[PDB]
Amino acid sequence: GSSGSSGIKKPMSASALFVQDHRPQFLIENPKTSLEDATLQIEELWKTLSEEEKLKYEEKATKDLERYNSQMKRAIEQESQMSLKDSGPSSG
Repeated sequence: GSSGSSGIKKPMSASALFVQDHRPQFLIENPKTSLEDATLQIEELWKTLSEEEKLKYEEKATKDLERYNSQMKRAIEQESQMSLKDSGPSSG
């Protein structure tokens, strides 16, 4: 949801796909371009995109979100998420 924790491997977001989708394509055609350089450019190229353009991919991430939602049912307990709770005073 808002943020997970170590363990449950979170799914790839549309932000990653778009990259991994042009990551290799950028190399094959442009090998001289170093691994990073190739991405560094693909990243800034995704931030300049429009809303709709992104939506098209945003659906590719949500449609697969059904996975993370399943890895939560079990993580609903103190198995993946941890918190601290104090104990108040007592009474008569």
